[PDB]
Amino acid sequence: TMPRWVPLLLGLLGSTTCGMLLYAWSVFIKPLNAEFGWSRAEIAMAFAICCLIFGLMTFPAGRLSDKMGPRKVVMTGGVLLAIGFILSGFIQSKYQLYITYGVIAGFGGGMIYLPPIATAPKWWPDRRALATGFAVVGLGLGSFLMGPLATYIIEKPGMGWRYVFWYCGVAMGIMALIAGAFLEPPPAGWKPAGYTPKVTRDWTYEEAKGDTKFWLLYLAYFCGSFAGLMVIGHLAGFGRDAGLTAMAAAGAVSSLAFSNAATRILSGWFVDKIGIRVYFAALFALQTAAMIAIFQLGGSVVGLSIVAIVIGWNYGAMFTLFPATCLQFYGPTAQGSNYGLLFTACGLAGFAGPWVGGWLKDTTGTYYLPFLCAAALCALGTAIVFMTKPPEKKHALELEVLFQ
Ligand SMILES: O=C(O)CCc1ccccc1
Repeated sequence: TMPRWVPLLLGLLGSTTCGMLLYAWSVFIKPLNAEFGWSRAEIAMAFAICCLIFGLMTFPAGRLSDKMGPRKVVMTGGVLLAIGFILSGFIQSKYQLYITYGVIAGFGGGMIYLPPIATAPKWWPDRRALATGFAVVGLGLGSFLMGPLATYIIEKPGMGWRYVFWYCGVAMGIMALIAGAFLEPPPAGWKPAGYTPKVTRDWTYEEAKGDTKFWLLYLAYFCGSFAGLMVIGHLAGFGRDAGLTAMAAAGAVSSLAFSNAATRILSGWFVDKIGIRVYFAALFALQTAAMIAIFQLGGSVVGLSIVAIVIGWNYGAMFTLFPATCLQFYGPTAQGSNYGLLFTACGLAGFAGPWVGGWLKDTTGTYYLPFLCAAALCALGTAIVFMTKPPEKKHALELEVLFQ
């Protein structure tokens, strides 16, 4: 039937839509402060709510993808996201923005984000991590797509920021319905392959949800996610506090987008080739080192760029390597439910991390506390990821007894 790279194209489209959604809020920071008396933090609340609901709704999305297939889930998410974003176009208050952009659009976003992550590796048992990376690279591409687009619409005279919400919400709804229309696992029996009585079987959602290793992974995910979201918003400020012009600090930090995107594909390919655990742990460790190293490298465009690139490499790699690791531990059959639950860690980190980093800075007036805490969290994650080896594969005695 369909060539098994179509799934990858689909995940690229859906994750790109999700990246556009999660990038928009910064676009609207200045227009909304011009129209209303709304603070940056008041709008950042809209973004944080979006992350909370998005990360939470992956879990119902994965359960529903597993139960009734990924197509229905992704297309419903396209509907919800289109509704919430477009209604943000028609807002007049803060709570309307929180509801439209934060809750509705984020709901649709999680339902778009997850099912492809669970479906693509099923078409690619020889390259599971690369398939997953194609399901997530769109979150690194969404900024590059929306930035110029949202600027173009806001600055045009007959238009405005509400026009960004309206037109971009139609565009994203279309891309997500197109993505979710063509998404389905391979057929129940024959597996697309040129190549390939004890009988094992994949884990069930209830079996994995009860494993201690699932929750060690959950803890590690929360730790790495939280560290990144706690400091990334501070990189450029660290630069300016070190003496750089705002322009120069901003240029340096912008390399984070390129590495954040590239790592998602490249790391998947690497671990497909050499295995997950050791490279994964090294990324967390290097992330620990970077949180420390900024106090020595962060005062020059070259150094700050190195830190931004590294931080982006390790941060972005988490969103391929955690689903790949979960796939290795429990298998693809219940990957929708298993990884949907696991991503709720990111939902919570997205809600709290940026706020907590800001509070630590403003409490102390310096960057030592947030970056030191991020380093500790990345050190814990290093420990967990390095020490956690796959659980035992499951015997399937119900299938096993079928042999005379
Ligand atoms: O980069 C990603 O793959 C998603 C990042 C994220 C974090 C928290 C909530 C939603 C999405």
